Amino acid sequence: ETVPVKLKPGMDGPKVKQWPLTEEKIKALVEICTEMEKEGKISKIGPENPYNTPVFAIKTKWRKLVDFRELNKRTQDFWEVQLGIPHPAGLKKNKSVTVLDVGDAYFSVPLDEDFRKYTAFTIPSINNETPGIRYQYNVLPQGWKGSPAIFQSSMTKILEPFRKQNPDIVIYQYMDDLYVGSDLEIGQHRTKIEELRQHLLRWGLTGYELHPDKWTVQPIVLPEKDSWTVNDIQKLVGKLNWASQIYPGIKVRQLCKLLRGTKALTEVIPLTEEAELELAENREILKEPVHGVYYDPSKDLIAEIQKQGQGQWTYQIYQEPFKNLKTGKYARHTNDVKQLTEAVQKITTESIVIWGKTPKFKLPIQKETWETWWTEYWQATWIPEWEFVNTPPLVKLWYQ
Amino acid sequence: SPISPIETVPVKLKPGMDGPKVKQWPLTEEKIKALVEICTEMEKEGKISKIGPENPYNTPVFAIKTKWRKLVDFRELNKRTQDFWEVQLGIPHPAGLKKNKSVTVLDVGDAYFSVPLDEDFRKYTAFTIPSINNETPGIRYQYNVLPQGWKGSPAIFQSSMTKILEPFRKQNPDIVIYQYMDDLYVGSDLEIGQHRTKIEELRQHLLRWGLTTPDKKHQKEPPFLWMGYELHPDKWTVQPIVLPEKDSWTVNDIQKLVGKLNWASQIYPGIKVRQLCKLLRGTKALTEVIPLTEEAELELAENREILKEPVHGVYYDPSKDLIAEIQKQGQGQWTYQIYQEPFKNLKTGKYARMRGAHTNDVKQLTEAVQKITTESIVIWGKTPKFKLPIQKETWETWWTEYWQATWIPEWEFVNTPPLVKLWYQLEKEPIVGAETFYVDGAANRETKLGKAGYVTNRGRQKVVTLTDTTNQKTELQAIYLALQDSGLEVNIVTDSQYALGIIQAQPDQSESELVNQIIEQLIKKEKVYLAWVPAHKGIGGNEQVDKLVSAGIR
Ligand SMILES: CCOC(=O)c1c(O)c2cc(Oc3ccc(N(CC)CC)cc3)cnc2n(O)c1=O
Ligand SMILES: [Mn+2]
Ligand SMILES: [Mn+2]
Repeated sequence: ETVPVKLKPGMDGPKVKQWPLTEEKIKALVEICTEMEKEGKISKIGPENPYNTPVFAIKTKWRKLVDFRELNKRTQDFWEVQLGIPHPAGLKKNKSVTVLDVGDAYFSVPLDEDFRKYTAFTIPSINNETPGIRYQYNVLPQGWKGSPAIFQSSMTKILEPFRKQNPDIVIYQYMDDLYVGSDLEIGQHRTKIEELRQHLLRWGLTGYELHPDKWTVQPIVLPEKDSWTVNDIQKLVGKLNWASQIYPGIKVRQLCKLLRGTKALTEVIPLTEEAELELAENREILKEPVHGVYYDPSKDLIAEIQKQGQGQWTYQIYQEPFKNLKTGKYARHTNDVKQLTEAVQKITTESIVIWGKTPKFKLPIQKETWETWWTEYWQATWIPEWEFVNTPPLVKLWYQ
Repeated sequence: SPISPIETVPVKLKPGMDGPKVKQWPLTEEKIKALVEICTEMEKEGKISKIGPENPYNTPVFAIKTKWRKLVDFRELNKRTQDFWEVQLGIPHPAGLKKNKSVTVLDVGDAYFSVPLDEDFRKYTAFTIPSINNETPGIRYQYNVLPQGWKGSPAIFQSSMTKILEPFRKQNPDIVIYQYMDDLYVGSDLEIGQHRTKIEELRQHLLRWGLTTPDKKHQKEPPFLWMGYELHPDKWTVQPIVLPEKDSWTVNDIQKLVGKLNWASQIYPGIKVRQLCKLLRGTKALTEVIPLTEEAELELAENREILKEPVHGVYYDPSKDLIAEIQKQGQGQWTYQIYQEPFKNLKTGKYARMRGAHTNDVKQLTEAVQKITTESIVIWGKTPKFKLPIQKETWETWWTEYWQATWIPEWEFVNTPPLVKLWYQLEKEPIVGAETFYVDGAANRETKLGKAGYVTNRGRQKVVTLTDTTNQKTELQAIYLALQDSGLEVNIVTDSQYALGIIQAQPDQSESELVNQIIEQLIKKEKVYLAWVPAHKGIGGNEQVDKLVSAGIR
C-alpha cells in the first residue's frame, strides 16, 4: 500500500518547460533512465500526461537531478503544515556537521498511483530530431519534498539504534541529505560517521564536512586610517547613514560637523576627537548581531549576493529588507559563474543548517547566462529559488 | 486505407465536465446529401460508425465546396478535452542534420484516419446529419479514428508514430529517421543499391502497422521543399526570396519585407533590417504608404546586394568543432556565422535586441554570445568556439570591474573592424588640482517645473530652468551642466544613485538624448571622478546646490 498524497485545492500539477541539454548530458540521462526503468523505478508514458518537470545531469559518475521546485510549491501543504520534519537548534552550535546523501533510500518505497503522473519528465533530443523520452516515477523520487516526509517513519527506525547509542549526536534530515553533528574531536566524529554509514548500509544506503561553530558574522567595516580626506568622510557618512536603517543606535552627527562649505574632495582636513568616539562605538555595534531581528518561521528567507572583484563575493540573508539575519562572504582557473554557483551552494547549506529551509536568491547575473551554465558546476541534490537582479552601485561598496 | 493495429491512447475529459451537447443546425438538402455520401464512405472504410439516440452527445457538422468537404466544429469538445503534452517544443533546423550519401522522403497519407481512438472516448465525438427541415431524427455517427481538428489528434498520432518506428530504429542504428508531423526524412550512408532496399524494408514495417506510404515511382525527389527551406542531400538553403521593387511601399509591403529578410538571415550573412524596422514602429494604418527614409534605402539596397547571388549552408559533422564568428554592423546591429571548416557556413544569423535603457558594445557582444550559445546547444548539443572582435585585455578590464557576473566560453580575438572597445573610464581616486562640482536637481510634481545646477569649490555657480521634466531628468541635467562648464579634469559629486548607476556602467549608446549628450562630453574629457553622497543631510557642497535648485520649486 502507498500513503495517499493530494495537492493544494484550486491549483494542480506542474507544467514546466524542459531546458535544452548538451549531447553528453542527454546520453548520460538516457543511460541512467534505461537502467532505472529495467528496475521498475520509472515507466515510459504517453501524451495523455500533460505534466512536466525539468531534468538535468550533474557531477566522475554522471547523476540525475530533477528540478521539483514547482511540484514542491504545489504540494507545500503536504511536506510542511502536514508532515513536516522539525528543525533542531543545536545543529548550528556543533563543532562538526557532516552531510550524507541518503536519497537512495527512496527507491524502495512505492509512490501513490494517483500521484505518479505529476512526476513526469522529458529527456530532450538534439535539434528536436525525435520527440523527447517521457517518463514518470513509480517510487518516491529524489528531490521531491514529499519523499522525506513519507520516509520519516522508516528513517526513524534506521537511526533508532545509533540515536540511542549516541545521545549527543544530532541527526537532521533535509530532503535527500542527512545532517549529522557532534562536538567530538574530528577523529572521533569521522569514526562515528563511518559507524553511521554502516547502519545505513544494512538498509542499502551510502563525507563532506562542515564546522558551524566557527561561523562568525561579516561586520560592515569602517576604514581605520590616519589622515582622512573629504571624500573619505563623505564615504564614511554614507556608509553609516545606511547602517542607521538596520542597526539600532547608530550615530553620525559628529562626522557631518567636519563637512561644511563646498570643500574639495582631495583636501585633507585634520580630524577632531569627538568624531573618533562615534567611529569606535559604531565599529563596536557593527561587529555584533543586529538587535531586534528574529527569524520568522512563516516568512520566506531572501539571500542577496554582491560581486566584489578579485574572486570575492559578499552576501546577506534577511526576511525584511536590510534587517539582516546573517551576513557573510565567499572567496576563491576560475570564472564568475563557477564562483557564483559555489557561493549559492555554500549559502544554501548554511541556511539549511541554521533555519531548515533554502533562501530565495537574488542573483547579480543575466537570466540566460545563469540558466545555460549553472548545472556545469552545481553539485547539490536540491535547487533553491532564484531571481535575477541588478546590484545597486552603493550596496556593493557598503559591504566593503 | 488501413487503420493501425497499435494500442489505443486512453483519453479523459477535464475533471467534472461532461461531453459536448450542442444542437445541430438545420442544413440545406444539397449539404445534407453531400454529408450522407461522405459519411457512408467513411463508414465503409471503418473511419466512423453508426450510433442511436442512446448517445446523448452532439457536435455540429457543416459542408463546403464538384467536390464537398465535411467540416466538424470541435470547439466545444476541445474546450472539454484534457490537456496533452506539447507535440513538439521546436522544429528541427536543417543546419543540425548530419550529411548523408543517400536520402529519400516518405509521407504518411491520411495520418489521423490511420490511427484508432480510445473506445471509451469515441462516444463524445458523436455528430448528427440532420434530415430535411425538422421532420425525422438525423443519422448519428461517431469517430473510431483520430478526427481532424480535435485537440488530441496531433499528440496521439505523433505518440503512435514514435512507438511504431522504435523497434525498426533498434536493429537499424546506422540509419537516421527524422519525423515531423506526417513527414519522414530517412537518411543513411549506404549505396543507391542497399538504400532503396532498406527503405522499401521500412515501408513494409510501416504498412504492417497500418501506415501507408508512396513507393519508388511516387516518392519525392530533391531539392525537398519543407517548412520554407530548400533541402539537398549535401547542402541546404532557404526558399527563393523575391524583393519586389515598388513605386510606393505600404506598411503591409514593409512587414512582408522584414519577414522575408529575417527568414533569409539564417544563411545570408550581413542581412540588415533596423532602418526598415524603424519605419514600422510608431504603429498605425495597414494600407498607408510609408515613404522610405534615406537610411532605409541603402539598407534595402545593401540587402538586394547580398541576395543577388544564391548562398547555401552545409550540414553537421559531430567529430569536428563549431566555430562562431561575430561582427559589429552598426549601432545595435550584430551579425554572426557558424561553421566547422573556415567559411563553409552551417548557418548565419543576427542580433539586435535592446536590453534595458542604456548599454554599451561589450554588454551587447556578450548578449550575442549567450543567444548564440543557446542556439548551438538546441541545434548541435554543444557550444561553439567563439571568435570575437574584442581584445582580451578590453574584455579582461570590463569583466573585472563590472557588478554583474559574466562568462564567455573559449574565445579568441579576431581583428575585424569595427573593434569593440570602451570609450571612457572613470577615476578610482578623486583628482588633485581639479574643480569639484557639487551637482543637484529638483523638480515640482504638480507644476512639472524643474531646476538643475552646480556649486563648485572654486566659488563658481549656475542654475538652469526646465519645464517638461522629472526628478531624474534634473539630476542628469545637473551632471550634464557640470560637464560643459568644467574642462578636461573634473570631480563631480551627486546625490543621485540613479545617475551614478547609468554612468558607472560606461554606456556608449542610449534611448535618451540627454544621456547621449553626457556620453559625448565624457569621452572628450581626460579624467573624470564621480562620487555619491546622501541627499538632504546637510552635507558639504550638496547643501549649497540644495538651496539653489529648490528655490521656487520645493
Ligand atoms: C520536389 C517537389 O516536391 C515538393 O514541392 C515537396 C517536397 O519536395 C517535399 C519534401 C519533403 O521532404 C522532407 C521531409 C522531412 C523533412 N524534415 C522533417 C522530418 C527535416 C529533416 C524535410 C523534408 C517534405 N515535403 C515536401 N513537400 O510537401 C513538397 O510539396
Ligand atoms: Mn537630488
Ligand atoms: Mn536636492
